[PDB]
Amino acid sequence: IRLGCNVSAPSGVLERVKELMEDYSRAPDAKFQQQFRHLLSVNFEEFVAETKERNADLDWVNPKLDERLQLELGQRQLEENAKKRLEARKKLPTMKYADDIIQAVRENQVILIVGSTGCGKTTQVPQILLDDAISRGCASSCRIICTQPRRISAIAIAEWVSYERCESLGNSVGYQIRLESRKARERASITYCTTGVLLQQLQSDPLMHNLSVLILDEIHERSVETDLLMGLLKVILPHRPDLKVILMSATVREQDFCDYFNNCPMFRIEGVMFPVKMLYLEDVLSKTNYEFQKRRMKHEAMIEPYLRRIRNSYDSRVLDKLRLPESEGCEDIDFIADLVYYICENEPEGAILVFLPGYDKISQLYNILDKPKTSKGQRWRDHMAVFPLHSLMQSGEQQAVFRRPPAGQRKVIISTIIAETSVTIDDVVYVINSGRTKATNYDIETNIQSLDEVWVTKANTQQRRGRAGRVRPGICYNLFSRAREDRMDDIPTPEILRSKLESIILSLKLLHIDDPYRFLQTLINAPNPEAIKMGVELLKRIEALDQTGTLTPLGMHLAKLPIDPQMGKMILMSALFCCLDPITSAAAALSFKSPFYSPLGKESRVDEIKRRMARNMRSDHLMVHNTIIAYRDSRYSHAERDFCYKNFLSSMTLQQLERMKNQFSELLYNYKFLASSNCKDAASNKNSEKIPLLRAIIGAGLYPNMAHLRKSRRAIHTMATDDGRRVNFHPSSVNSGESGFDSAYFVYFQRQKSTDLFLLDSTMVFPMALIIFGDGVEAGVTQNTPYLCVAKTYYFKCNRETADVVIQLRSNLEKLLLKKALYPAPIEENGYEKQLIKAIELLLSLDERL
DNA sequence: TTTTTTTTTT
Repeated sequence: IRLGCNVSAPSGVLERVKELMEDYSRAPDAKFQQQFRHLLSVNFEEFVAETKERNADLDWVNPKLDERLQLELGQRQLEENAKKRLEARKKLPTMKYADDIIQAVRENQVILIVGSTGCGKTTQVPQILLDDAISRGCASSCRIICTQPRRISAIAIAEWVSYERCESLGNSVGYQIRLESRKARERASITYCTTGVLLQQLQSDPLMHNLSVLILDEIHERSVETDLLMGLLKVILPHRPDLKVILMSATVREQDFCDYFNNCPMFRIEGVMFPVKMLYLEDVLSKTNYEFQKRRMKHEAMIEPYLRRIRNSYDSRVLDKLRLPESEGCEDIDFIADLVYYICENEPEGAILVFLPGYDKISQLYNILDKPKTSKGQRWRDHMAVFPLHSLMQSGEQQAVFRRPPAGQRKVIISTIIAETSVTIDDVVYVINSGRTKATNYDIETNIQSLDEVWVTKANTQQRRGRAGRVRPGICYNLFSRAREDRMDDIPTPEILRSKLESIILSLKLLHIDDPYRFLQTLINAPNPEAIKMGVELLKRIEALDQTGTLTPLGMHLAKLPIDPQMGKMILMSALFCCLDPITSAAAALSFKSPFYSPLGKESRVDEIKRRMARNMRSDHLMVHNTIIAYRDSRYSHAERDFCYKNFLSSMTLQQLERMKNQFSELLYNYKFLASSNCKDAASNKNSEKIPLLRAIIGAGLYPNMAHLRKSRRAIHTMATDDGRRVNFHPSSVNSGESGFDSAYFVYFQRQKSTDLFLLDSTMVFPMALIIFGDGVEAGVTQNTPYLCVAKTYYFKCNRETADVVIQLRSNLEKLLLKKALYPAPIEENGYEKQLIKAIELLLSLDERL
């Protein structure tokens, strides 16, 4: 027990908080209290019972619009422009099986279509059953949902199949993604949507009565959502015989899904392309004849049994060179430089997509490609058009990366794994695949997750292979030996095994599945129950579950919000404490991403501007809200895309960040926590310029994540989390390297690792804020000097009667919080509950340092 | 002194 700074408050100010809390304690309608107790009362069978008669709308169909529409395409499938595709999309592999697949679903509730890309499973399999449904006179019975892993896919596929039916978007074809939609007609419709839309909709339709048939696409990539989804239909389908499911997969361990539903009918469907042929690096340096210069027992246990088998098909110095390991992978960047320098002379016109693990090495091969020191490269410098591709760089949102190059120019793209699925570039005939990328890896023991460079898996090299295909024959240069391919895993660790489960075990209670261990162990891969429990314990600590593990009324509010519970709780507190707009900003950035790019060479000069937008508040999260305020003031000032370029920000990210804030705003007003659904509305923001208060609500979200700084000196810091480990601020964070902070304590959303240990994001907090909103407060005395602690961890001194008033104020803040969850209502500014709020504002305001 | 990547109703 070593003690810190002094939080005591003047006695004149405590006499005033004491009068407001005696005021609050003389206080003497709820549908929500009912719907909560209604849900704890009910078991799973009446749960299934009651929800049946609620969503009946697909029990009803409309004979005449059935009749009208089946004559309406039935007549004009012979007047001509449509049926140029009725002929032209039997081009694509899937429509050989149109009737084969129709019959299959008629006799099967769940089927599996395996196909590789270009077959058109998702383009058409939906329209085969709608045009079938319409043709038999079933039109209004039929409403089909087709789920996709990413947003842009859902839009593009919808907008493209829309246009194939000579309909504008919004008639028989639609898409719905979060906070953006073109909804199709309610019946005889095709709706594409992200996997997460349909899980949120499960809360109001747990047994999926509002769709006739569901199609789950790209399950082979094992997103959490699709794994969850087929997990919940083993519960859902028993009670819905007439619901039809169509699984859709690439051929990537296709038969896991076939085995997970009984042994399911499976449709294998043709690929479309020419080849893109594999060369491994024993083929690459057969042709490049490069050499290098500026663990080993296994490399050598791996390589030589296999060079003893390829002995005659290559020269002795090429098989000699599988034995330096830095041959394979990214270990030499001048090697890959000389391969792109190499493909430019030989091989016909075409694009080079180069896959490297991460952003550091996309820079170094960028620098080598545009600033070659070798006279062989200085030739090519200006006859290559070089694009960095990364989540954090601008080139992914412009149209240039997808373009054809200037005549006489050859386009080279140096990309992370983003180019495998997320981003698609159609003119690539050449892919160079390092085989190395980066992956989150966590150690449940240490509470460290680190970001480590890893080998890819077979499943990925085969899809980067495909990327070199779609326009004419490509070739795929993989920089590892074939001996290395046989040792990689089939597919990457499915994400549910590496995910925080806080949000899912909680949301699962709305579907009335209250044993996580029972249910989550029924998925294709069962999460480790120590993750399941480490999730249960975090929701018991923010008190979304009581200590029996049962949903509390605050938990039921947070399960409904589309954000992690920690941050859902932070949104709710910001409604009660009247800073709605700042805090939703923080919340929105943490569950999504920061608006800031970091283009190459501007690392130096994207960190000035993050600092100028922090306004010396040394809060990563309010720095984003400052940026957001700046972004609409550019939309009123109409300084528009000027503004977004000066400051290196994503037009598209801010569009979404601002749309989520109104989503949070709109649900809290629906939930009767706010009087206005406008998140900038005055009544919701009257504390929004009080910075000490905003860090208290920020700490109220990220608690218990805390760090302390003992160092003065840019500067170097000596810092520790509550975990005991020594930490520093990530360099991308704004609190990296400064000095003279007004508080020695910080809260953080995520701590992750390369070279040290880092906090990716932080806000300086004052000790008093943590006392009020945290836990682990006891009063006592250390030597003989009086103390008040937080988390039983950071012990600060305290006066005794500041102690009792905060302790009694935490007791009143807790019971107010519990009633506010049970009986949602906005706090009116003149009521009794508001004088408990004023009491906290006044205590927190003492930390404005003037 | 650093940056794998998705994504959430009415």
